[PDB]
Amino acid sequence: GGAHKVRAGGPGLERAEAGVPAEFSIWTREAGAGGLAIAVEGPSKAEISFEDRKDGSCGVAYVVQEPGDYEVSVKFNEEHIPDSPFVVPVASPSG
Amino acid sequence: WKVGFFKRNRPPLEEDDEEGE
Amino acid sequence: KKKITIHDRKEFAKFEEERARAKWDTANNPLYKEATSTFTNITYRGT
Repeated sequence: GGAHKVRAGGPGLERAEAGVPAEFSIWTREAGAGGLAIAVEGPSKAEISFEDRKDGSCGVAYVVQEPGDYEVSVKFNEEHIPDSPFVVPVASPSG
Repeated sequence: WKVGFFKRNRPPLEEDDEEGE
Repeated sequence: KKKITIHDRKEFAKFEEERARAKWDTANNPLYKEATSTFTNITYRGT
């Protein structure tokens, strides 16, 4: 495993928009063997989707309908990574 | 794996006595 | 550290044929506290 060597960052984990695919990235396959587990919290629905990348990274994303402050928890091998949970509010339509 | 594997199963459920130790 | 986790990849495929049927919760659950059990390298390739 290596919940420490876990990668975590993205323009969606900081915040996003209501009704707008919130993207992000969490890489940790190099850290070592281990299963991925995360808690996606939010006062609205949420459709997860794994999209590939040119570098082969792993940027997952999800859309939300409730405008306001939502939040997605984060866990590796079932281990809350430092600074958890990750607070992530939804801003208003880019405008 | 690690503590994960058994408590890893997200599905909140544990009727059998929790082994651990 | 390169298989012990994958070994748990098939335990799930069966653990479902074990209890069969299915299970889920929502509606009466305002906060969508869902999760994502992704397995190393999902169906689609990457490396």
